[PDB]
Amino acid sequence: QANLMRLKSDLFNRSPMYPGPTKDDPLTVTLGFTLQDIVKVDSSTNEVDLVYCEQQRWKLNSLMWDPNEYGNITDFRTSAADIWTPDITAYSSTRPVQVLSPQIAVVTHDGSVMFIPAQRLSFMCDPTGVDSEEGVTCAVKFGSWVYSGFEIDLKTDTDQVDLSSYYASSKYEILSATQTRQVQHYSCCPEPYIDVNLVVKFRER
Amino acid sequence: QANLMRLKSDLFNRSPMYPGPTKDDPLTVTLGFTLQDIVKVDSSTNEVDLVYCEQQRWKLNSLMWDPNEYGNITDFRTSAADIWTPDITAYSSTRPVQVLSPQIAVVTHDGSVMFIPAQRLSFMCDPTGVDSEEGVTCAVKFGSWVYSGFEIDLKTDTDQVDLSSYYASSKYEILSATQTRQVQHYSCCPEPYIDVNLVVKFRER
Amino acid sequence: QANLMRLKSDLFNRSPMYPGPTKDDPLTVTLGFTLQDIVKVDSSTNEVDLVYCEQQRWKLNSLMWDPNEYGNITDFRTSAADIWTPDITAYSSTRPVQVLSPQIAVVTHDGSVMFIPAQRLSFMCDPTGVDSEEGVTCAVKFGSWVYSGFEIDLKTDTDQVDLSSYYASSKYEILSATQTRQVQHYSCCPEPYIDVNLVVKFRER
Amino acid sequence: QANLMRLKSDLFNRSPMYPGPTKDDPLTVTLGFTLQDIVKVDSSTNEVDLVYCEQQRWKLNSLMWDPNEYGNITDFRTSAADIWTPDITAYSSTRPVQVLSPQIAVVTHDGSVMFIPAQRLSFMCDPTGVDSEEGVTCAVKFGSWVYSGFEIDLKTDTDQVDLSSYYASSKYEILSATQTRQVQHYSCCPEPYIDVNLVVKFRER
Amino acid sequence: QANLMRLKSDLFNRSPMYPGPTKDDPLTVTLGFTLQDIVKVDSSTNEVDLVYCEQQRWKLNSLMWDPNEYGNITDFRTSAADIWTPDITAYSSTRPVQVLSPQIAVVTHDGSVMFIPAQRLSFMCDPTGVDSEEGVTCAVKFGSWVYSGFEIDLKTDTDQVDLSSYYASSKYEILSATQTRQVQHYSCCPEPYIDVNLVVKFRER
Repeated sequence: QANLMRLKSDLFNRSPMYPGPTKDDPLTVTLGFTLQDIVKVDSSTNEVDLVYCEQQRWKLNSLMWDPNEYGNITDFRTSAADIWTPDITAYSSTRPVQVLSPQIAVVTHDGSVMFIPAQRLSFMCDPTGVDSEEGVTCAVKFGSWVYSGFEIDLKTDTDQVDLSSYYASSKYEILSATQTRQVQHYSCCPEPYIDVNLVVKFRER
Repeated sequence: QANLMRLKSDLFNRSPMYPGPTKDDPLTVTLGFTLQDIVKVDSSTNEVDLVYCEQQRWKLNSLMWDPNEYGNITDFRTSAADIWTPDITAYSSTRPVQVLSPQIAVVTHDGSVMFIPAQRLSFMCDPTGVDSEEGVTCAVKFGSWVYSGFEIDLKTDTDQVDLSSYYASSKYEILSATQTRQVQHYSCCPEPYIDVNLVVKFRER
Repeated sequence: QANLMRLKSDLFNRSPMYPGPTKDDPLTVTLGFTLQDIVKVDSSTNEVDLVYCEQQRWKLNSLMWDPNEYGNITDFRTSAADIWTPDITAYSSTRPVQVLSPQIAVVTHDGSVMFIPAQRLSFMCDPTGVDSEEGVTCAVKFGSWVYSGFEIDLKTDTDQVDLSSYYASSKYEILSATQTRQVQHYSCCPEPYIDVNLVVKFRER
Repeated sequence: QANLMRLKSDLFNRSPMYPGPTKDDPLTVTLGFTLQDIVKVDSSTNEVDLVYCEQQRWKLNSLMWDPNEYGNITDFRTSAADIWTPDITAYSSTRPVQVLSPQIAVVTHDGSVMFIPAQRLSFMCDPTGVDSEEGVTCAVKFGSWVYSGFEIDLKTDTDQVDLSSYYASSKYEILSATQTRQVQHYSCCPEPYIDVNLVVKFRER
Repeated sequence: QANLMRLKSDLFNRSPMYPGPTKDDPLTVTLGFTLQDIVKVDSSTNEVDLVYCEQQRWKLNSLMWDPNEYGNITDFRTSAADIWTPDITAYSSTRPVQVLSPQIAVVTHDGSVMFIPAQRLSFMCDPTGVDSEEGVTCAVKFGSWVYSGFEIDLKTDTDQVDLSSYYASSKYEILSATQTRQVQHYSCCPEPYIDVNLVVKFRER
């Protein structure tokens, strides 16, 4: 404890908080979705509810440290409020996302942070045909709300959504699940914008 | 970072916060609506639910800075809580507006601020006839809650609501969408009041 | 700004906050309701939902100032949290009142404060007969929760609820609307208690 | 004001806050329920909703003062957050209790505190037979969550729930209402546990 | 009071807060569930709602003290926010858990902490067959969200869920209830992970 205590102090009570990435000192955030359950489908409003864990990873130089200087410590857990976090946000949400897990992250000595909040999201999806065999396909983009590609770059470890822990007895069965980096430009603005497209095709059982 | 850190400090930890506009030092706020989806229509209470991003823009002298004095920085992102924000509010709301995006804004060196919160709003709208061909028209005014035209002036960049990102498979189809600056006077009080009238005409599909 | 900044400082960062009225130094609060919409009527629980703006006004000596000493400033806007506010409360509420507008008030140099929160309230009302022609009448009292008439006096500017901005296409039509000061003494304790009775008679359309 | 200002200061900004009762320095809390309305009855989950004011009273030595030393002041109102409050809690609740009134209490010079929050509570009650003439009887216990009888003693002023302000036109009619101090003593642990049993028998109209 | 005041001070205002367990200084948390009621079953989404108290217990060296040095005090109550608490979390939750009791814990002189929050949880459960005689079985794992077995060890006092205070007239009858420590390993990581499996088999009445 005494060691971790000093480390946490030296990391957080030292200089002002990290002000977030900038065009000059850009930052790369790695997304990974784990889909747990498609809970509800509302064919009268075309809202659909997912429960997924969203895995976020970035690295700050300002969070590095030598384990030899701090009792052979390689990593600690700490509150997501003790540190800067990427404003990764869903675009087609129709209700404020509900948080299902603790707001705690894992800072590692190389300066990498892993943060995996579990969430229940309601997004725009027309579930027409979900009762058929070929099913229905719906999608939702995730990305930063205020940062462009110049400041925050998004990257996936993989195309395949982690379905390993998908509710075995869900009302709905997953036919495919996809996380795909996309790069848009708007006319107005010369700067790149990055999202990850979450695309699940599903049906009743 | 070190540079942006100093800048943010010098801007925010220096003098007391901006006390808001006054008759003497007025301020101009620029509204733009982007309608994403008409989610729900409740014909038993005449509530209707929109999901839109609301683009706000104003310029404070107290937020200006020379990029040469701060490492060629032209703009940063920061929390909407670090700065003053206009009390732009919906008049015919029937439920507390739900916030869908992060509370983060973009301050630029000329002292301009861009802030674009995504919202789900429930307002008064009699949807009678939404199931016809000529559809139904409904409207809601947005403006300041406590500031008159003497203190806060509203302005639109355009008449046309941005429908470019309107949910392709919404239950409802947009026939027209309109943002219009309006100026209400009274005999009772010398002061102008300013609102932007959001007027969407829509139907089922 | 620089002026208003000083004023706000001298008013708020000077002495401790106003501790609220007392029998010795009483205070008079002026209520005015503006009924916007009767949104919902639940005949199975006898809950009814109103959306109104509630206009509150009081005067504190501790908020007076000479405009000549502060750059000809006559009034500013500021957060309802920067100042003391009357605990004016609904008695027959059945659900926590939802706030629809910003918590911002208007302090004027004579020491008067105007604060107009928009609210959605659910109160006890048996709507039996709302579908008839003579309609149904329901009521709800507003008053202080902890202060008696010795400490806080209530007063109305008028008997007539401001219906000027009542939703033209509401499901329900207002037949009459009434705000009335009432004084009820208790069998134990000599102090008067004061409420304003809100009494609307309404029907379907 | 100036007097009440000093008093409040000397009471609250002087020593650290009251740490709560202990076996050595026990405290006695007096409960009183006033039932306003039985709003809703859900026969599919056996949840029932009450709206009641819950009157709490205790006396702290640390809150005493001589009115002569503070401008003849006998009592003030202040925020429930400025002081310690008993963790009186409902045992069979099925949803987080909703608060309907301000969090303001009344401290009196003898050191007594009166606090009367209005609440909407959902508790476990099988309403089977509520549609009959003999009606149905349901109950819910209130007590401290973490303090035993050794630390907090509960007491009633009376057996009879205050029905004086029960909604005249509620969907449900009160046949009897009861607040009863009960003492569960366990052999396992030599300390008493105290609750007040709220027992209302009611029917449709 | 004066004594408990000093103790609380010396414990909390002395050194920085406990930084949480680490591989080097591990910590053991003891889970116990007390099932009060199965409130609701939604066969259209396979959500099921439980109301249970969750008993948590751990021991910190940093919380030890000698009663002789602090007025023979053996234990006090204090806010869960004054101290570190384990991030024990439900895995198959589908909605943010609602808290039903106060956030207050009991610290004892040996450094042990007891904390028993009451909760309403919604988890994934296919209730198909709940209307039969043999009933239906459903389960939900509880464990740390960010800590592995290297840092936080979970332990049960028993296999048997405390059904002693289960709602006598619930819509659903408990056939069996089970809390079982489980140890998983993963591919990604060398470390072990610990959960407690809550397994209740139930039916209608």
